Amino acid sequence: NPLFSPYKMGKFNLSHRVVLAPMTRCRALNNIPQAALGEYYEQRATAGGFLITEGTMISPTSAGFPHVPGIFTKEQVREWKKIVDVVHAKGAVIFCQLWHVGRASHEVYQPAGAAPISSTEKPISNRWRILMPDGTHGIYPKPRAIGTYEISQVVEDYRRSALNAIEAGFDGIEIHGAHGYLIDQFLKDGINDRTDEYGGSLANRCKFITQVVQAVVSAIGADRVGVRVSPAIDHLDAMDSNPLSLGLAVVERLNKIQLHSGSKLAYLHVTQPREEEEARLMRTLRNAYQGTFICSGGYTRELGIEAVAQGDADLVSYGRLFISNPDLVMRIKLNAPLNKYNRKTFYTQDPVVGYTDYPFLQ
Ligand SMILES: Cc1cc2nc3c(=O)[nH]c(=O)nc-3n(C[C@H](O)[C@H](O)[C@H](O)COP(=O)(O)O)c2cc1C
Repeated sequence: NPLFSPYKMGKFNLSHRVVLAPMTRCRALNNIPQAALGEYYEQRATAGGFLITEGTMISPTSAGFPHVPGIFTKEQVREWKKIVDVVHAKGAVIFCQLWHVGRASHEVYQPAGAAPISSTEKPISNRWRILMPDGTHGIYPKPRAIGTYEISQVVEDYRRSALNAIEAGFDGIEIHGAHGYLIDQFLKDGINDRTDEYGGSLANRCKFITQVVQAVVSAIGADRVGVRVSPAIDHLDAMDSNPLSLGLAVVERLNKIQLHSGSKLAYLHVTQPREEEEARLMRTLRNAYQGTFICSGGYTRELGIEAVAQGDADLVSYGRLFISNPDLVMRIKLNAPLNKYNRKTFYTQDPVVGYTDYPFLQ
């Protein structure tokens, strides 16, 4: 089984290729990590296994979901440390995903009911709806288009949160630059309509992600930074006219950051729009990137084995199957049946129901 051949992810010696994909679960009440997160991540921790946390707030303006954790406060750092400890107690490697939603928010999630921030003043269309704190679905508002100074301050929020994650004991961080959120709102020419140095050309559209990644690299070292992108996923009206060139332009700047800093990133992480043409886009981005590649999106045990065996990826991250199967790594090793996941409790607040009560194998 190629999923269980060991892999050297830079400085981290992983024992298998099964990764916990980052998943927002909304149990971090009041943006503070709760003990429930500790039990949840510990249930899925394995010796030499790689975990990525739910999207974590870098700022008071970075949320678009309820009860999502942050790492911009000393209290959040203090509470994240107890979770990192129980995870490292089982020998797992864990990264904190740094998440800013951009325009994918609502006044209910913003301090003083302010408008969310974005590259543009264009809102998400009402084809998409935002989960409200009360379980209803609300309307995405008009965002505020920020100047270049405010762009540099957001880069600083990424930089400070990366240092906070290291203080909490995380082995590294993942930059969430996918799924139509803040960074992707700069990348995709379907969203980025700016006429300054952050809009227009493909080079200008990649400036924001380059500056974010360079800032966390120089802060904690390239070998502790992962980067997640999704060029071909139109989530939240996040289309690009040339998804492959967009992905290749992004990949090239990661390669240059590695050459500049003289060190390789932890990995590049790409979700795919889960047909053969979409598989070719992943392999094209894989072949272009000088380092570790993590593939994600609709993967199974068989597709994951097939990805690693054919060189399509070095690591495979699983989302929904990891919700319902805490011992997904053990089940996949034994080729044991997988349990179904409850969609209704993906984003609920209960610290147990649909979060930690999925049973292990008999
Ligand atoms: C409930 C849920 C929450 C998710 N939260 C995040 C997130 O916070 N950040 C992120 O980059 N991806 C997030 N994802 C996407 C996953 O990281 C991953 O791309 C996806 O689950 C892979 O598809 P799979 O379920 O077939 O494994 C989430 C997915 C689900 C189902």
